[PDB]
Amino acid sequence: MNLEILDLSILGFYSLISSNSFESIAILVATIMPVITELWYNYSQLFALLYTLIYVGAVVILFVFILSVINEKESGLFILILVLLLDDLDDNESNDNDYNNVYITDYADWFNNYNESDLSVIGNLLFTEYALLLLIISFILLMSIIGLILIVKKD
Amino acid sequence: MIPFEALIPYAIMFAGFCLGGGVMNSAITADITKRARGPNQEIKRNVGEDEGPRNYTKPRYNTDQWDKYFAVRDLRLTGSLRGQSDNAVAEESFKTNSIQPYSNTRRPWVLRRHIIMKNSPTKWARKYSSRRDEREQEIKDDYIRGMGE
Amino acid sequence: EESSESALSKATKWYLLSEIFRGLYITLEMYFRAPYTIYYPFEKGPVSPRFRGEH
Amino acid sequence: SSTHTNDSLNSSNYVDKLKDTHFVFENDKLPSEIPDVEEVGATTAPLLSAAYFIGAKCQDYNDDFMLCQKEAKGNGPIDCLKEGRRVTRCASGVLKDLNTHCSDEFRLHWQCLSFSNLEYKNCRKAESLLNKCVFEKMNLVKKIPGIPEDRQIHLKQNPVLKPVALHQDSEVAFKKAQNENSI
Amino acid sequence: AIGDYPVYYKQPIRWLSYHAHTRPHVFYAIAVAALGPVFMMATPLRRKFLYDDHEPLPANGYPLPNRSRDKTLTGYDD
Amino acid sequence: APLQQVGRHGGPNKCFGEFQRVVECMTNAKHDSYEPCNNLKNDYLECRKHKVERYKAFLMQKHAEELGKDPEEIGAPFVRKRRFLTSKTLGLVDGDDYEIGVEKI
Amino acid sequence: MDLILLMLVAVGLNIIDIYIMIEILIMGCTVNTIYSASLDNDMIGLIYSLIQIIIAGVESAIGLSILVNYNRIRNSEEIE
Amino acid sequence: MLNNLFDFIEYIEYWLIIVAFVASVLIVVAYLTVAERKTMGYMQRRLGPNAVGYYGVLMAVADALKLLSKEIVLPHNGDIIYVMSGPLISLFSVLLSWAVIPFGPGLSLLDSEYSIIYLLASGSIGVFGTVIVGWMSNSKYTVLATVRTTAQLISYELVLTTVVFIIALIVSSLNINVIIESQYNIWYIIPFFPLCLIFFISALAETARPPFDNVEAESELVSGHMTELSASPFVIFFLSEYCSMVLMSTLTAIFFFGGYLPFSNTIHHLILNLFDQHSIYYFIIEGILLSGYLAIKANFFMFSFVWIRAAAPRLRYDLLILFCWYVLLPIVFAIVVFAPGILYCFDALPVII
Ligand SMILES: CCCCCCCCCCCCCCCCCC(=O)OC[C@H](COP(=O)(O)OCCN)OC(=O)CCCCCCCCCCCCCCCCC
Ligand SMILES: CCCCCCCCCCCC(=O)OC[C@H](COP(=O)(O)OCC[N+](C)(C)C)OC(=O)CCCCCCCCCCC
Ligand SMILES: CCCCCCCCCCCC(=O)OC[C@H](COP(=O)(O)OCC[N+](C)(C)C)OC(=O)CCCCCCCCCCC
Repeated sequence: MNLEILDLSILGFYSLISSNSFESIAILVATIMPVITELWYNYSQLFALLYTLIYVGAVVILFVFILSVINEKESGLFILILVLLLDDLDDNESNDNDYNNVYITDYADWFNNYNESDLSVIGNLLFTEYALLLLIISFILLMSIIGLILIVKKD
Repeated sequence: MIPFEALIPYAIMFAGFCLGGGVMNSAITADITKRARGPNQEIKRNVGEDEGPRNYTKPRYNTDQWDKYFAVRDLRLTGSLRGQSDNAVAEESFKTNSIQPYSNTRRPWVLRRHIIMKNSPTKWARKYSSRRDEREQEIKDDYIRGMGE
Repeated sequence: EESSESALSKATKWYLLSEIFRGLYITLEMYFRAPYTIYYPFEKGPVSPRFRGEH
Repeated sequence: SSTHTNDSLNSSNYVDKLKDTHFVFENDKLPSEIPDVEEVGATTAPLLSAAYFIGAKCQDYNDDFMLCQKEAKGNGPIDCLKEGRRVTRCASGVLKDLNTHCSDEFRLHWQCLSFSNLEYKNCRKAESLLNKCVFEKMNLVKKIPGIPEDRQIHLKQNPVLKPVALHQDSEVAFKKAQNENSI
Repeated sequence: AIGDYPVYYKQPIRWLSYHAHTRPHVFYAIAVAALGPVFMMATPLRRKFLYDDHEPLPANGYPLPNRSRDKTLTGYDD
Repeated sequence: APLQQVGRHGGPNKCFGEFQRVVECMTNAKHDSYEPCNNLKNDYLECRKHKVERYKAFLMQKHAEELGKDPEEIGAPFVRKRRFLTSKTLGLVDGDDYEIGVEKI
Repeated sequence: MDLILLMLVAVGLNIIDIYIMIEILIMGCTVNTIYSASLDNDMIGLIYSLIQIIIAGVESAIGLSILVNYNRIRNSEEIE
Repeated sequence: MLNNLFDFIEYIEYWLIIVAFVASVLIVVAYLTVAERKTMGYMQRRLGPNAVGYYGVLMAVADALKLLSKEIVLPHNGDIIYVMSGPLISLFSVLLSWAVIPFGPGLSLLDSEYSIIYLLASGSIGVFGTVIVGWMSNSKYTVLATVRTTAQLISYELVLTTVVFIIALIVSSLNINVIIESQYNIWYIIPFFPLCLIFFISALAETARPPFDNVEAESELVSGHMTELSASPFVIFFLSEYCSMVLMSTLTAIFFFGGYLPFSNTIHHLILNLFDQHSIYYFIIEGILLSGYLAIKANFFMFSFVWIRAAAPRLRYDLLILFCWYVLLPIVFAIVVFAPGILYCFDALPVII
């Protein structure tokens, strides 16, 4: 019972009916959590935690920070369920049937006696191979610090 | 003048940590050891008369990918993920029980069911345009078209 | 330029929270003193012959 | 490193449910054209205990087994099947020797490894006894290539990092050898 | 100048004193931070006086002997 | 030239060998055109997605359906729950069928 | 279903709701990259994903800064 | 029966361990509240709670049961979503953050090389839980403590995150167990004493404890966000603040005082030599000892949470945000460029053994 479907159906139900900005910020948190949880299992535990640390901890609480600043002011059940059911029918993102119905494996090998985490390799390449990508990023971060202050600061 | 009535809560908080730690250290060690005694329940529970002193196995931490290969390799030899054995020759069942897991490689559910995340210029072409799939289907067809030579 | 303390002395007190650690220490002295509390209704505070109460 | 893969056991049964993992067996044995070998039956701890003695005894075959992989040019599994049996037989030879010469010295050491998170730093007292026994009865020695003899880690008299908890059988066996041998 | 703000290119020594009294939150954060790269520069001094660098780790796979396969290798045969 | 297809341990991964053989052919100097490297390009794509091999699995599934071959007797035995990789299934001599411990290693 | 542009019904009627849709849209790109990289056992795809998460954060901060100053510009009497 | 009941236990054993784990944390949290008043009582020459259960042992029981049996005040009868959701996020995050803390070598529910990230990520979910409490309310006092609450937690999160990363840089591992074992020869309070003061200062702000108390300041904003909370939403949110106190006191023990490592290896060795390693009685004693060392180290910091509250007046908010940015952050970045320099100079760059 792949319950990850039911979490998004609830999420897809409330995205069609949200009115104020409180619910709009709720759709953000209600979308990262399935993204984090479906990354924790299956694909990548490292990027599930990076998402929590960087999205939830950094960019999500900034939204609610400015919503309290901006303002707080101010459909039919048949059409919604009809739309959600129609949205529910066709969920095959790709049309390679064999690629979606046939399973595969990999073979492990013992040639790698220096076993270290992925974040070890990513740092190994980001700080050596693609040190230009890393250095431009600190340059993009630098422009934001200047960019934020020029936009917002009054005097 | 040390107040003992003030330190009563701390002696209870000290017992709180000790209660949790004492259970975890002993229960996990006992379970790991017991399952590392043999391949059936009538061996794990009983202790033989001619068996010597019991050597407990402590829980393992800070593992890597070799410990996931070592664990399955130990499973195929003793029936436990942390079994013990030092026979120079394995059983003849060792050559016919390799476990190779087969799993699908489909995109996450959120990537293909979210009301917003699934909308994109290229994700529609994957989902509603046959241009890509007809081109690739040619290569699959020509696999069986070349068995005649 | 007329501060008697050197720069390092003023910064060692500032970075190492000189007066705060003292402030904690004085509070911890009280922890090893006899408290004042009396266990009413098993004990009573002092009364004097001039006290005004019920008529 | 506990990264999920498609090649072995994953962290939790919730990974298996998402991937729909099937743990598939293959009953078919190897064809008779490939002569059989007796696979090594040792588990993780005994192998890590005898690893440096397999390196000392099977060094030529291990190097030759690998050199076959280097020069097979991608067809390594198929073109090194005969050279891969010498290594299996050689390693089985060492574990069979330790069982028939140093059974108690060997078992004491890998019981220590199974007791101390499979770390060599925690089992030096048992390991020193095993190395001394193996040398006299099989002439094998433990050597770590790439450093001077005087600076090998397992010979360090006062290590910086020491086990937190002692192995009782190691400490008891050690002091007995302080009487049996240090005459 | 009993209390004037020093000019850095005329009074280098007094300029740091002004900042070591009025801005301890800046002067010693810079002083601590510069002690890292300074210590990196003194690495060659340690090599010639204290001890050499350790041997690099064997983290490149199995060490393959640089030779040709042995031809007389026997034993452990079928 | 930049490294592509780096494994999770810093070394070449499964499909790096195929990609490297493509680069050798494309950047080679003895080739007049890119025709000789066309097969190597397919292998690199094949190594990554197995699309042709998954297709071959589809026919063998479909051909057995039209012949009536029993799936349980042509396919390979499998176990879906990791707790039931019991010593009876693994083939151990005196193995029970009681579940195995996959709680904590 | 989405070919009738259903996602327009799912985006709220405030400027802040557009900003969120941009993040949820980009979130799909990063999840797609993490998916491919792990299957291929390729860390270069994981370098890309790390950059996408960091770059998608800088985009949010600038957008909110513009929105914040947009808001105070109306409420700029300040003659009290 | 005796054979069809043993396997029942073996099928339920790992649920009894978790319950013993959850009970272990809750007992500390429950009796932390008493110890706070009992300690702060004796520093004020009071006595603190000593009338509810013999010597006040049942004080957390009475306070929890009193509030669990109060009338929940909802804005409208069916508004249980608004009141509970705030505290529920806060409680789950700090209860899930306990999953990486080891009570001995390997005795943690979650063991992975990304434990430090998991610990910082879990805490930042709790921050989101805190600001939500007021942001669904029209009460002026409750909605006051969101913009100031948001920045205070935001600002001192950078300082707490960076300090954890400096310790992780010295061992080159983001695993909790590896950090503890790396402190065998030395405790990181000796080389990194300033980081411990910075860690403890930051820890106070993140839990909103005094002197960084401006969120729930009784004289300033009454109960803060809790001036609209009553009955269960009050307890769950109150419990979260004390789960964090126990956690952040344990984290200071792990990062700077060696975690579960003994104060004396000799006393540890002498005590354990009185038990046989071939019987389960040895492992209970070691687990009690190893958690005992952590408990004593952790207790000293739960003591210091209360101790600083009884000795320092509350710090003004405007001067509080400028403290972490203009003082703490430059120092924390100064060290993060200092520690790699010293390690490289002496060829001592760390590796996970
Ligand atoms: C541990 C559980 C924590 C969540 C407890 C609340 C669960 C209730 C269901 C909401 C969460 C479902 C996820 C989709 C978001 C939907 C948000 C929404 O539309 O409003 C819900 C809430 C109640 O209002 P409602 O009557 O449902 O809608 C009309 C109101 N004018 O409107 C409100 O804003 C009231 C306050 C709710 C604040 C919730 C904050 C967003 C949720 C974040 C926590 C959960 C994260 C998502 C996990 C599930 C993901 C599917
Ligand atoms: C050692 C580890 C524990 C202490 C850690 C913190 C150290 C603080 C002092 C350094 C900062 C500083 O500025 O120190 C110097 C200051 C101030 O000196 P002054 O006013 O110029 O002295 C006047 C002139 N004399 C020098 C002639 C006297 O001295 C202090 O206030 C000392 C405070 C001691 C009590 C607090 C310690 C106990 C706390 C709890 C321990 C369990
Ligand atoms: C190089 C060595 C690194 C050492 C790192 C340690 C630094 C710590 C902070 C020092 C700076 C400071 O206390 O600053 C004081 C700041 C801001 O003061 P300000 O606005 O600048 O005014 C004063 C300075 N003037 C006049 C020069 C401009 O506010 C405070 O009162 C913060 C007090 C926090 C106390 C919290 C309780 C402590 C709990 C831990 C012990 C139980």
